[PDB]
Amino acid sequence: LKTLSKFKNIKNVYSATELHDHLMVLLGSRNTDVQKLALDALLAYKNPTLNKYRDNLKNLLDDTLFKDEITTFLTENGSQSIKAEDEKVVMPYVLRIFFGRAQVPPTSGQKRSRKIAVISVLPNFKKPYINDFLSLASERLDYNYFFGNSHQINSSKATLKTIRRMTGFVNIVNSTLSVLRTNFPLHTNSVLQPLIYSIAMAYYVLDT
Amino acid sequence: KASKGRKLNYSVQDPIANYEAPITSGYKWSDDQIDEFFAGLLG
Amino acid sequence: GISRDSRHKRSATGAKRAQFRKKRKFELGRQPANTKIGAKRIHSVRTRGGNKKYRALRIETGNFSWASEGISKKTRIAGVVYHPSNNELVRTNTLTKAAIVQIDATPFRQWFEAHYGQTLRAASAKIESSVESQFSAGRLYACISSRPGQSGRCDGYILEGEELAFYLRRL
Amino acid sequence: HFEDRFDAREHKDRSN
Amino acid sequence: VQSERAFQKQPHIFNNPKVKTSKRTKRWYKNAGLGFKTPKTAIEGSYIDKKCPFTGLVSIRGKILTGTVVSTKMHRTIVIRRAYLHYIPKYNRYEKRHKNVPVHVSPAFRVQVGDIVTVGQCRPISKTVRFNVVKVS
Amino acid sequence: MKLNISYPVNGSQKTFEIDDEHRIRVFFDKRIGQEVDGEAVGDEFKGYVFKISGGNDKQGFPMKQGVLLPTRIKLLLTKGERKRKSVRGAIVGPDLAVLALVIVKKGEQELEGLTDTTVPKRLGPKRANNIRKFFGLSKEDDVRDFVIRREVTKGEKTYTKAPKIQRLVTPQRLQRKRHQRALKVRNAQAQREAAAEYAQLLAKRL
Amino acid sequence: KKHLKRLAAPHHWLLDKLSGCYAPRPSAGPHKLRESLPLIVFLRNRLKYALNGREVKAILMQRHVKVDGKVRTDTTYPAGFMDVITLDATNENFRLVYDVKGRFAVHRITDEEASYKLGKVKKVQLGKKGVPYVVTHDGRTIRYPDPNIKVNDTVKIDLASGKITDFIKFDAGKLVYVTGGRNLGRIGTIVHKERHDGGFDLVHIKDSLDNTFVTRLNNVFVIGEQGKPYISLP
Amino acid sequence: VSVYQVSGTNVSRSLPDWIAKKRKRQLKNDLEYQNRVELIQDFEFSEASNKIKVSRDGQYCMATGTYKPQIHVYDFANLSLKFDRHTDAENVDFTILSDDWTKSVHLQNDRSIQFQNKGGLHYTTRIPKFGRSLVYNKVNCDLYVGASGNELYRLNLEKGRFLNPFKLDTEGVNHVSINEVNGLLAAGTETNVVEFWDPRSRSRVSKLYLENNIDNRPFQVTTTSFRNDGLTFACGTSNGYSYIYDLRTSEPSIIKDQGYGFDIKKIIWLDNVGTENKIVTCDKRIAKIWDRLDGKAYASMEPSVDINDIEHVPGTGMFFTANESIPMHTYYIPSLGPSPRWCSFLDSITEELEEKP
RNA sequence: AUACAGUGAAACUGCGAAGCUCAUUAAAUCAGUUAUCGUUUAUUUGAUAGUUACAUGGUAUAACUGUGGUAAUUCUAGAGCUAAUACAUGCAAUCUCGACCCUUUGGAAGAGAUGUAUUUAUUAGGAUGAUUCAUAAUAACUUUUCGAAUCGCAUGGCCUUGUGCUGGCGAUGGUUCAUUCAAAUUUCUGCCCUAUCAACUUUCGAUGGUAGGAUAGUGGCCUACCAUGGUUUCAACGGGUAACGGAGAGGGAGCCUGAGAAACGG
Repeated sequence: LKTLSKFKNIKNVYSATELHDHLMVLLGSRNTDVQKLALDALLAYKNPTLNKYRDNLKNLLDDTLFKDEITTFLTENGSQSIKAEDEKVVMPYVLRIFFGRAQVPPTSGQKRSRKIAVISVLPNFKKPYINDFLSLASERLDYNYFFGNSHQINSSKATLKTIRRMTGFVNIVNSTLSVLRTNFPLHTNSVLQPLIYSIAMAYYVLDT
Repeated sequence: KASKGRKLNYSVQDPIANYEAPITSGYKWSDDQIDEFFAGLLG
Repeated sequence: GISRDSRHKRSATGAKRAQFRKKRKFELGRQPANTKIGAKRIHSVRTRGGNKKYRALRIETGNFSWASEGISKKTRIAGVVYHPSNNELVRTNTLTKAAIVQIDATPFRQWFEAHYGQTLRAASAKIESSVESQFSAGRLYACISSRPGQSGRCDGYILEGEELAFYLRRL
Repeated sequence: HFEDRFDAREHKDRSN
Repeated sequence: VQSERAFQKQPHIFNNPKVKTSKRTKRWYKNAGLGFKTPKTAIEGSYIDKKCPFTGLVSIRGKILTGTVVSTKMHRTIVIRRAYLHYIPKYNRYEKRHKNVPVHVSPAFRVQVGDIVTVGQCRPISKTVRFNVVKVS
Repeated sequence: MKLNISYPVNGSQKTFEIDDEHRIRVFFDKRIGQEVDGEAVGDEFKGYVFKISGGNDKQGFPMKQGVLLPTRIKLLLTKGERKRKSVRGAIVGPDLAVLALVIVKKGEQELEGLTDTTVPKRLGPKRANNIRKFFGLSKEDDVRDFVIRREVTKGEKTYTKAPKIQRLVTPQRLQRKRHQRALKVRNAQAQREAAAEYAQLLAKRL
Repeated sequence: KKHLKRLAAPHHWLLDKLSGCYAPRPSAGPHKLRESLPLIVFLRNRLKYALNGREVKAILMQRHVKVDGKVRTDTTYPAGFMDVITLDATNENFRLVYDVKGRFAVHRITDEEASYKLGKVKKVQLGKKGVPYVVTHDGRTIRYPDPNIKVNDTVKIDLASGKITDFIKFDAGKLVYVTGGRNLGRIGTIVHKERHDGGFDLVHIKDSLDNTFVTRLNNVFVIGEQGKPYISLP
Repeated sequence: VSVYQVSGTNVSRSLPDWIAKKRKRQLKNDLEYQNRVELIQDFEFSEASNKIKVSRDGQYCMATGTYKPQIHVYDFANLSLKFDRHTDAENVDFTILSDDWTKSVHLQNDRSIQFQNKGGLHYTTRIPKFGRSLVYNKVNCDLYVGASGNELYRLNLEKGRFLNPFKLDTEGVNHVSINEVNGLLAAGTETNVVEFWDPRSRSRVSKLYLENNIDNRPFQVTTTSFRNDGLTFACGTSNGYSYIYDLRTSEPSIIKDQGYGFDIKKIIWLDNVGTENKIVTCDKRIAKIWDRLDGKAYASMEPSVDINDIEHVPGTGMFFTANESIPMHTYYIPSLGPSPRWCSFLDSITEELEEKP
């Protein structure tokens, strides 16, 4: 992935859009290094709005400057904050990066504070993009078939790996609910039906 | 009030006596030629 | 050069004492650390023993507590508005304990809206009128209760009630 | 004020 | 009470404006011990004094002395006078002497010039003050 | 004047004295780290590129980086304690007794004393992962069989010496970790027991 | 300072003044310097088992001496009041007690007596995680104490496990050992405790001969009930 | 125009310097670290710098620090810190009276004037009220100290005596300056007035009331500067507006808005450099070089860190700028003038320099 | 001893480096004592931390090899190596309320709960005479600390024969508390003549209050405002003395280490 950054023009590669979509995911990867290489390749795509805020996105990917960067970069009405015209292009790249930090396990006191900071910047964000965080959390959860059918659980989906994924999802929602509380945006697709979907597994699992 | 130097003292402080010597040359412009600008300073 | 020894002072009777001995290191003093608003700048000071102290030379951030609702948030420090000891520290925007400063209302306002679902249940949402006016302005009066020059922190709390009214009268 | 301090001279024999 | 540039308050004592249970501000007080009754004007008072033996952050420990008030002109402190008869062996006779002691007095006590005050040792309040008035008579 | 040229790929180095002043002139006014063409130096050095690394003057005081002067200055340096010592500037000039050069790239002709000769590494890897990197060993492969050995002959006696592998996984380390974990568990067990008897004593008293 | 003159040594070791130029300085340990008995003086100038400090050092490296059930190899280890010195190679157990003269007297004891010691409770307080504990006169921190134990009480400690088997409250009629003042080493029953708050509390003690004396509370060590001491007395 | 930053931090404004020092150990392999050249050794304060001045000889420079409050003196000949001397309190302003660095005056923030000689601190005096500016009068050798109160303090070094103090109509003196040709003293008030005084006698000459039609907000005179011609006079306001006045007429000839609305911390007249008609007006974030006659901006110098003080080495293109950063910043504008003799071969490495626009 | 294994120069780490000569000073030296709930504290002693891993990197170099400059030093530059208790990084449990009262030790559905260090705010509050003391909880903060990638000796108990699981005695480290070694302030007392020494002190704080700065810390120790105070004919202040009856390391200024120094070190 460090070669893909070195491509002189990543745009004119055979499959740039699909590559961008996979780079889109690797930016959301838990491992902060994978995000760095992913962001570097995402920037081989020349885009002026990304170029303006280049240093800030690194300050986020860097662990030491992560806390200071959030208070300056993502605080609403901040002098250095993103301009309204550039929110649509930049703040998507914001979405995965903090998603990756939330994925980082809270195994240390520093990491626990890092997780809290990741959820505490949600109120700065306007509601449609807060839903986008909740959608990203629920994307891994495969729930369409459950509600598509007569609310029946597939045996293949019932696995230890799958339960871990709902556990991560529900924990993120609980932290978001603690922060946003009444201002929390509630949507059927993004949060409610994955939430109900997770509970159906726990009942299907605990019996089966 | 005199304590802490909050009031002014005009007495002789020895250490700074003769810390320098005046420059006898003076200002570049001449004494009378200085006087006249100040009278006309700012109209 | 700074010493806290009492030998240099005059006796209770008013006699001028002679210098008993030269200044010692167990009786030393250091200078004030004039903390001022700006990008965070802190210096470590090795004190006697294995103990160490933080020196806040510059700081623009602080963890301030709304005690009424019992929360604490990290917020920017706008500037010093009033200090009871000396007004020069106010003019120079020097940060010290008991100094009255101006702190951003954004995190407190967001927390209030999220908890109570009301722009800044209803009975609990009611708070003092003066602090409502402060949020409407967008900037809160706060008192620094932490000590920047020893701990390196400028934590504090929002003024409220009698203390708030007293300081508004002083302002 | 009572000092309450042991004194060696009092205990030691002074017969000589 | 609020006659100073700073706001006078008892540290770590919080009165919650929202709750507003009681009109009176919450007041912290302690008994200094030694059978010294804490006066009610301190319990139900409104003064703020960090050096008060009943409401301040000062503890009475050590020698407990008695004296006669000779000066009460300065703020929250007084000067008392203690007299004794010193023995001179060379002529085997006593001579009177006296010593003047500055003592802190809390506003909970009202002291004039001439009364008898019992005072307690405490940490150094100022350059010369190390006592605190704890009983007036 | 003299040139100490080093070829780091071979690790070789050699000294070359010039009598003619044109060569010394062609390096005049350059700076440490700047590159010079070998053809201007001479036909033997044709095609070579030389990076300036430093040097010493007629008085022996060395060249230092960061000082952009042609003359000496007394600069406050370190060997916490700082001493002011004379150091010669970083710009090549006629006052330099010896210049050190590094061969960045090789020319058409081969130098007799640098390119044609080699010097081996003095020591080999000692840490286990360093050995794995040196031999590209897979995780299953054991470093023990690939430890580099040096032969030593004293008189008629001969024997091989190998370094002590550091950070090698051994049964002792596993035993020691297990012992520490068991000690922690046992301490917690003793503590919960003590708390239990204290609770029972309080129940008896109450 | 690191050197102690023999004449400048406090009084209680019974050391002759003219033996040498210097005396052993007690090292840091459970007891204060001015009421401690370093193992060198106990082994050489009281028991005479050793003739010189080097012989004492050989004895301690042999690990034959145990203080409170633990082997000590420091020559100047500060043994003190209510310390058990066990010598297994020769089968002796000794308890260190002041005599009426005020010197430490070498008192032989049984193995059951050796197995335990008595400690005056100097402080009782709650530690971290809300764990109560007690600090005794020898600096021993014992956790989860019996709630009734308070300051000035005496706790009977088992050396092997370092736990509290029993305790004695400080009250009138209790048997008491004096550890300071002129009455050091005297034994008697409490009569009345006179309290000065903010000052040194005073205790009146009556001996078996009906003689009465007053001593500061800091020099008071409860050792048992009248006629039933918990330790063998000299 | 090309502006070069010879020395100073080259990181993003958000990134603090102390982190770069942590990155220093990691980056040592990078070739750029070896190639970077420092002009003066230890030309840095542990946290920040307050003010910078050069000796008249041009052999020597002096600076002050935040912690430990120290007075560095740098020798240009050997490109090193001559020495570091610690002071009891943070320093507000200082002056160098002696041609060399030997003798200096420092107004500290604890209301103290400290005289420092070659050997060390000579003597300390306390003025009645806190001081904000300090200047020497060379003909009379009287030290004139602005004060928070209306009266302006005096200290005559010759007699060594504190003489009678000026009484000013308005309270608060921000900056005081003297004209070498005329000797006129201009005092920069808190209110929108600049007080002009006669040095020889004890008499007021006139008031100038600054007026700005663009903004109705109150503004304070932050700095005052005299040109060597003896006629033109420059004023800095708290609103970021610099006024150039011909002293003979009341009206302002040119008004320049720096655009950021910060206080003007200094004004330096660029006569010696050549093309006499240029001026620097220094704000917290930018010091702009522009022509006194046309008002056109010539060069703009925007550091990554806030500026506290700026200074121009006479006869050269060096600008020394006291900042909040660990490394103090040095700037070079080749077009304005030649590099100093001591930066003799700085011209050689111009292509290697950062080349900020 | 096919990783090495004994001894072991050099080098990197760890610990410790804390007599003389001048001057002279009246209870400001010193001696006794009290308090530190106002304090730092190496070390000793005892307690105290369940919250890629069959073991990470050079992001590393010394010693060492080799090339040279210099009149020259515990003067030097270039090139090439290799290690850590040096330097950075870092990882499927327990306890409660407990229905079913199923069996009446007992199991047990489910509901729950679960580091430490700094700072701030708030709530509750066994110890002492006395506390805002101990301790616990909540909400946040931190250039968020710490929570064994270390070493020697021995090779036991098991079996699920894999070198599979499970292990004995020590050393070196680490958080907090207490203890000890000290230190710093600190209460009261302590034999010269003295008025031919009667006022002294605010004389760049003198007496006290409030707030801040410094400080292991209290404290005019320092700083901003405020009141004119404080000792004294009961001898303040000053003077003399058989008051040998405390200072520096060529001279003044500034700084660095350490638990402890303004160091006989730099």
